[PDB]
Amino acid sequence: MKILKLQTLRGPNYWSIHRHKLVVMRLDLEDLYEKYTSDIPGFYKGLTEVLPSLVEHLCSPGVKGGFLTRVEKGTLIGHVIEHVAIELQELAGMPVGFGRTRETSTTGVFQVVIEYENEQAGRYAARAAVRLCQSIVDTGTYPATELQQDLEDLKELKNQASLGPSTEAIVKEAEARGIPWTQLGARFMIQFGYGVNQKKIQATLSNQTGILGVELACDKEGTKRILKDAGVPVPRGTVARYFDELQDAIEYVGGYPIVIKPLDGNHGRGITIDVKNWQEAEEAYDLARKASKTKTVIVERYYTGKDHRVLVVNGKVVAVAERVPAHVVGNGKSTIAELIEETNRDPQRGDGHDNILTRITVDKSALDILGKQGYSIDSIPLKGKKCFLRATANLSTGGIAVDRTDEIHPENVWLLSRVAKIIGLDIAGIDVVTEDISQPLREVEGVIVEVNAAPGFRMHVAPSRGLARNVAGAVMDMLFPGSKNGRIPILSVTGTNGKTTTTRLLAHIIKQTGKVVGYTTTDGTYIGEYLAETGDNTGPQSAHLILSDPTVEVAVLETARGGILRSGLGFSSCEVGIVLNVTADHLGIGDIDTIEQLAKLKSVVAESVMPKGYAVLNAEDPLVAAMADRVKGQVAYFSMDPNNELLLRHTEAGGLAAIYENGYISILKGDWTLRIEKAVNVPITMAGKAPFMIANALAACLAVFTQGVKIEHIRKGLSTFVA
Repeated sequence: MKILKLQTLRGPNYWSIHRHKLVVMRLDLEDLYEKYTSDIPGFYKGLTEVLPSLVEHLCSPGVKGGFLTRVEKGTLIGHVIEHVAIELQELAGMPVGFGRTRETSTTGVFQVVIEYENEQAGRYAARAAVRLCQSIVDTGTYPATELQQDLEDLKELKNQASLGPSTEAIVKEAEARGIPWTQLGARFMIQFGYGVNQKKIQATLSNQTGILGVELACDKEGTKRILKDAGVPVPRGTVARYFDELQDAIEYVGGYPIVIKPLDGNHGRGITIDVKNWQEAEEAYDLARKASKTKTVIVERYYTGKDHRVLVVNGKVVAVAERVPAHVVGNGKSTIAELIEETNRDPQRGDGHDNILTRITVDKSALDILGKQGYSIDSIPLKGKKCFLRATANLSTGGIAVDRTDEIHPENVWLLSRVAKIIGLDIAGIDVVTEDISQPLREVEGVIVEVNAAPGFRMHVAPSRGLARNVAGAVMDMLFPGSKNGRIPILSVTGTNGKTTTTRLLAHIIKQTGKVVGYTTTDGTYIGEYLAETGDNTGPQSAHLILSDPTVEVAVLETARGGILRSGLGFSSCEVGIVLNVTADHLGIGDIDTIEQLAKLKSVVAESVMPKGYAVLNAEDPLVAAMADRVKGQVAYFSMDPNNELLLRHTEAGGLAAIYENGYISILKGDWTLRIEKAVNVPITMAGKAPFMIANALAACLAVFTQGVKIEHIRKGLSTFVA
């Protein structure tokens, strides 16, 4: 066994369409080229004992265990290799359901294509499958330790190339609406859309979020002072530097209880929670002063009440959640000694920061807090009341969320929207403390605690009590207001002979309209008028360069067969797909040895056309004209012979064709003929002496006309263009 070549495909390709992520492997069968699995004794048992899960494989027979029967009857090792690769990357929790195997031109090389979900994980699984099969055929079995090592390595690879849960939520919401998304390589940023309609998000911060708002939100004193000047109720407090002044400060705040905090401190350095007398206040002040970097301390009035987390998107309240501190209830007439195991049976509990329900950590601080809480380990709750384990009221600690979105006063909604607009944050998370959220914050003693610029919404998606809110939908609506996507006009030109001239002519014609056109061809990648890249390829790299520019409005791409074979198309769909001709002038490259294979390879551009798009095909070539079916969207024929039966039949029922009838480049829109040029005033045609350029001119004119460009613009562009 030897791995000859391992390539990855990310878009539509020769092998399949709508299965964008694939891996192709050229496998060398030096000795087992014609060696059936049933021909070698006692490896069926080894395969079925090393991987029993293959019993789940429903093969071509369509019956449970059909692949095992296929192995029993004797089958080429490529099929079992792809199956064990599928199962081996399935054991890591990665669902894949596509795989193919074919024979190459030479007798000793097979081509195996495997569906993958992660690029590195897929490549690792493909590399490991052949090693496992070779070890099995060499020794009769595979060690379990190596299998476990490979599985844990796959799990690590899957975990490594994973995004934060907010990012998958937003990406899934975007994919549900058919909006393209790509991953930038700078700072885990995700870009939605193409050209001038693109947006960028990191986790929840958009390109519209301001520096000033984010910086102000991080400054607690600054935001408190700003909110106080706008009439927003904020917790009362006062700064002090001398001991004797503390008493006076107690007069201003209103008495007890109070909260002690230092002026300059991050992540709550040296801050107390609740003090209700003189000695504890004195010791807390001393501790804060010893922790404070400037000897000065703010004392503020302690506000009691239920705390809520409100999410504001685009100035509108999306979800309201009430936090309850981590607690236990003795409603089952049981103490903590049994509830510890009772809670562990809930599947929601887990480690990490992805699940809202975390394991109850019985730490020394928590144990001390519950000891001073006023209850014991075996003390039954009185009247059936919740007994808390901590006072931080955090979901990561193990708190409980309650949905309160519906029962909120309209005045509170208005106030929170005003606060979010005042701070200057498109997406914000506000912490409120109030006795009741169904009443205005004036009657009750409610205050605004703090504002967060980049909040997580995992708490609102899974409230655990109440209705879930579609935060990702609201964010996606904010990014793209209407029923619009970040798509720009795309024209993909493919063919054997005249791709470059057609692409340049299309770019020149569209340039007549006041639009910035980005086009890639063999010569180089151009953005409008100025050259962007000299030594470029016609593969997905140039397409990504074109589509990521914030000034490109229309993209014109020359798509060669090398890019499709190596990495596939760089886009999911195109508005216009032009196929010029297919001639077997050069063959033998890759697995393309027959003109039917070349036609199938070139058919990817035509097949990857959205239902509202157009496929511009040559009616003269039978192979190109055979692509009329299996194509979504309208089909437009261009032909140098005005007497083509297929073109006339298509025009009689429908239209949108282009012909060269009497020294004229004419467009048939059904029963009407529109003449463009005299075919001798076009410089590239050389007074009609070159018949090959007329086909390219016809294709370009038809493609431009399908997009709604006026006739005079086409005439002006065709008359001026030079080679």
